[PDB]
Amino acid sequence: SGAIYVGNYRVVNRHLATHNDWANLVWEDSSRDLLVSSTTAQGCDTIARCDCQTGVYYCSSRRKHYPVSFSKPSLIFVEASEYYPARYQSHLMLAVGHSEPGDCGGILRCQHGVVGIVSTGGNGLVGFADVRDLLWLDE
Ligand SMILES: NC(=O)[C@H]1CCCN(C(=O)Cc2ccnc(N)c2)C1
Ligand SMILES: [Zn+2]
Repeated sequence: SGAIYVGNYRVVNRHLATHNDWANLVWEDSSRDLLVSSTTAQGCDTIARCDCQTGVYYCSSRRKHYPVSFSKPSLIFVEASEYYPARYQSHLMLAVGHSEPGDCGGILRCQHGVVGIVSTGGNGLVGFADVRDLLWLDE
C-alpha cells in the first residue's frame, strides 16, 4: 500500500483504490494502474518534473529503500491477476529489484521529488507507474 499527497489530490494504484477514492474520483486510467481522488486536507509532496533514470524506492517487504536505475516510461506486457486480464500497461518504468504484491504504492524518488509508485513486479524486476507527466497535479 501507499499513496502520493500533493495539493488537494491523493494518487494511488487503481487496483488498490478505496470506496472513498471512487466517491471522490478526479481521474483514473486502467491502462496506467493510476487513480487520483480529491482530498480536504492539503498535501505537500513534491512531484519531480525531469527525465531522471536513477532514484530510490521504498520496499515495504524489506523495510528498506533501494537505489535503482530504471527505464524511461513505456508500454510493457503485464500477466493477469484478480485485478486485470493480460494487457499492456503504459507509462511503466522497470528496474532490477525486489518487490512483493503488497509493495504496490511504495514511492520511487529522485533529487527532484516523487517519480512514481510501485505497480508491477516478478522475476526480479519491479515496475513503477510514472506520474511526472501529470502536470495538473500541481494546479
Ligand atoms: N499493475 C498491475 O497490473 C498489477 C496489479 C496487481 C498484480 N500485479 C503484480 O505485478 C503483482 C506484483 C507487484 C509487485 N511485486 C510483485 N512481486 C508482484 C500487476
Ligand atoms: Zn529527477
